[PDB]
Amino acid sequence: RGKLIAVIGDEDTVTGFLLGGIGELNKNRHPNFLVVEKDTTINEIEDTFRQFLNRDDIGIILINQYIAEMVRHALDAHQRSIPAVLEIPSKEHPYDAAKDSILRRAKGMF
Amino acid sequence: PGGDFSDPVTSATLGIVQVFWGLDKKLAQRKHFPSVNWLISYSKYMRALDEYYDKHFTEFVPLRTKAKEILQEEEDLAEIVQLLAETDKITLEVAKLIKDDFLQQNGYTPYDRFCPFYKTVGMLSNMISFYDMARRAVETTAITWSIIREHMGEILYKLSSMKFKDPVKDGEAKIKADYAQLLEDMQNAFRSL
Amino acid sequence: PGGDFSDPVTSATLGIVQVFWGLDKKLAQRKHFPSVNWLISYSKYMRALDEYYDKHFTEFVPLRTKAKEILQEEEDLAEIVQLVGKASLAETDKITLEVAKLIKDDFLQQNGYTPYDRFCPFYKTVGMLSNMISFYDMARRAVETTAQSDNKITWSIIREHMGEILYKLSSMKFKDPVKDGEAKIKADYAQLLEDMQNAFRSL
Amino acid sequence: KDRIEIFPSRMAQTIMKARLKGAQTGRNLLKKKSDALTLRFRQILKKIIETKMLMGEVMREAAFSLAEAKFTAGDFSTTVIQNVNKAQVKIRAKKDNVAGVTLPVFEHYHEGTDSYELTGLARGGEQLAKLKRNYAKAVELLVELASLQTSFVTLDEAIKITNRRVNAIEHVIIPRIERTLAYIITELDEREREEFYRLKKIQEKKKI
Repeated sequence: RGKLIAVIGDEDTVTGFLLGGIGELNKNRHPNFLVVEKDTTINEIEDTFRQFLNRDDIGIILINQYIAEMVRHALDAHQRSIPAVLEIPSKEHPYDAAKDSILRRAKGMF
Repeated sequence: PGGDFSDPVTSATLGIVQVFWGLDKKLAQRKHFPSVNWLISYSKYMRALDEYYDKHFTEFVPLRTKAKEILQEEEDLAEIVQLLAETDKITLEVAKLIKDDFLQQNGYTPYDRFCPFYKTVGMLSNMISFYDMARRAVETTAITWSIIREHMGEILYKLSSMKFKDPVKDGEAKIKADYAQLLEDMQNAFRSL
Repeated sequence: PGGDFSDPVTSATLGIVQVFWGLDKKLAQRKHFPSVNWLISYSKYMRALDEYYDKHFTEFVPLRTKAKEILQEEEDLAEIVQLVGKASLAETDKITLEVAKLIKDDFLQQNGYTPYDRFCPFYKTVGMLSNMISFYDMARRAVETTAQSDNKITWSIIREHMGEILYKLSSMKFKDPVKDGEAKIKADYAQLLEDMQNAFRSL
Repeated sequence: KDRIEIFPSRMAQTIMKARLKGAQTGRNLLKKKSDALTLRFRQILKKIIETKMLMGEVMREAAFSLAEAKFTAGDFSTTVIQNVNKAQVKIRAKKDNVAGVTLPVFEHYHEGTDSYELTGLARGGEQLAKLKRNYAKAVELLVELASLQTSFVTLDEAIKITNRRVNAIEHVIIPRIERTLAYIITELDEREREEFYRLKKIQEKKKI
């Protein structure tokens, strides 16, 4: 209820998750998501990420792996409990199995 | 003396005197004259007087023990607080109220110049019944302490201001009635908690 | 005996003398040769000298005062540093810590065996103190002006921007009294002050 | 500073003994609390990587079902992305006070807005329903993992704070107290010895 999950991924992730149960337009007619394409650059990904961070009703952020690598500095610099950022691979992109900050902050793991 | 506990006079005196009361370590409040030092404050006449007490007052019999339990529990937990569950907070705030109201008698004002035993019984019964039905859990019975305080601040002020009922002009009946009304207010607050 | 101040000798002595210079062994163990405990020393002749300064060194009087409060605040903050690490203090606290460090390292340290510091003329001392307090004033003004800005300055930014100036501040005391006129030293100190003002203007 | 400033007296000794006992007990309790927090830290860390493997497997299953639906339908995605009105799954903020500090966790709160009948792209309704189910499971699993790691963050921050406090109490206060006690004992011994010497001298003179 209180929070609305955001998504930042290539077309197949976005269309799959919108049918999945999530996604929303606020009263201001603003997407809580973003479809990335090959033409997308880093700055607007960063801008939307920060806009979501300031948006109180995000809660949980799901982003693709390579997108996270585009704005890795934004993830590492920002440290808070509320914005639960995640990492998911796309269909053609291989499995994500490392370089996750949540594992990095717990260095004592494997 | 400078060496309160280490004075030879004090050591010899504690070997003879049947009933002794003493000041605690010299507190920040130099005017804390009615203090109490649980390390060495004791009596030796409980045995020869309980039979007399039973015929006049009987409510106090467990209350006198419970007050000591509360005070010693606070004394145990205080040093840990200085260096934190809500029940701890209830215990310490009750003990602070007891020290601030039951102790620290004025004497030089009429409203604490003298106190009949019945006035003490009533005020102590109210002050301890506050704790007897607030420690049954973090709630009223099995929220937090801050919630209890925010709910019953006026109650705490009235508990503190019990002291000012002057026995000189107010008879025993009137002070007892005021205390009982305050107890009923506390009960009403407990029901709404 | 034992380095303690409880023996009757010192207790009797302090009851008569008007000015006291306690020496702390810890400073001596870390090679801070003029080992003066500024925290406990006291002089009762602070009065009856204001007029001498009024006619010679009028500017000097508030400078030492300011130095005393910065050291006192450093002492009050030092234990909070000891039990609580850094990164929990405002920028004013950190810059005051740095200024205290600079005061200790340079204004207090004096090596009587070196040719350049075997004796300090008064004008050298007041010039140094003026330079240091001017630095503290400018830095505090810079941080407080940008306190409410979206680009608030931090101690690291200041240190990187003008670290060479900090080296100059540390090294100003390597000047002889002989083979170096007072005018030359004063000119160098004024030039350094002007460089500092330029560095603060550029920000 | 290495010696706490207080004049030697018997009551200084008693007060310092009491403070020593209190500090020792407080250190023990603080170490205990750190131990409990670290136990929880290890326990919730029993599996995030395995939940990550499960996330990957479920995501790939959903992607394969999406590929099948794409074969059946072709160009539903544009229709889906253009028409987004109201969310049918939202998140409830929740708290779990497992220790002295409170941890943030979340719940999969099914708000319940009706789904979208997509009956235009050759109408592979079976494929769309299967896709919706699979992505719903994926969302639930992802919410669970998010709650887990979100609590984990606050947990390890509290742990580091408590460990730092433990070290601070251990390596500073106690040595100072022990040094003060030794100094006090020495000074009292000196006073007693001096008194003994005075008494010896007065007896010596009295022998005449």
